Amino acid sequence: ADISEGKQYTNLSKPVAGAPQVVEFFSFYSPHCYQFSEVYKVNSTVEKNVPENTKMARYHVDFLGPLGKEMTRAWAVAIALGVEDQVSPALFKGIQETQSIRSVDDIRTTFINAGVKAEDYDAAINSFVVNSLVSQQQNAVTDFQINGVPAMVIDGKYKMKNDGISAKSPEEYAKAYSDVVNQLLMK
Amino acid sequence: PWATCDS
Repeated sequence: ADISEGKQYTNLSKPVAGAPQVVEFFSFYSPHCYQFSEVYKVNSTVEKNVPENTKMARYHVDFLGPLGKEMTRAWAVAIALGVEDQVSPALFKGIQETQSIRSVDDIRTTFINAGVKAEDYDAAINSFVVNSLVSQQQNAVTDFQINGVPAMVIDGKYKMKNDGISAKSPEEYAKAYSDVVNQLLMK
Repeated sequence: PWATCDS
């Protein structure tokens, strides 16, 4: 459909230079994030449909949950080990479904039950690389002015309006969502 | 439910 500012998206008031072409913001604590990415799979539909070589990012936010910032480091570990797809469902589950993730040791146990070697996790968790990823996330949440999640910003300049995409079903919504992004990408 | 987000 026609894309116009204020309808399917809004302009960032202070854009971010040298940002990835797509930046996703989420929290493992957020029921809406679970709903958006694990059930409806809107970010995954989007990731599948963008042009080849599109620079993508997915950042965790500190500001939800008692272990927000510990969970942001967990997500950095997941990125560093490249096991996002394996642990992401378990981390959502452990936070929201079973509430079995009570402490940082529980985060560690979660990675290990998702097949990550304890020794790799221990090497990674306070590594320079994981430290850099944590900084990367935290700074992104500031520079993109992210106050709520799920959120997606394109070209460091356009903020998606999730309540501005219309669909007769969630399945269409994700396709519809993916449709809007690619239009903002060619822009 | 895309209407609202968690802040």
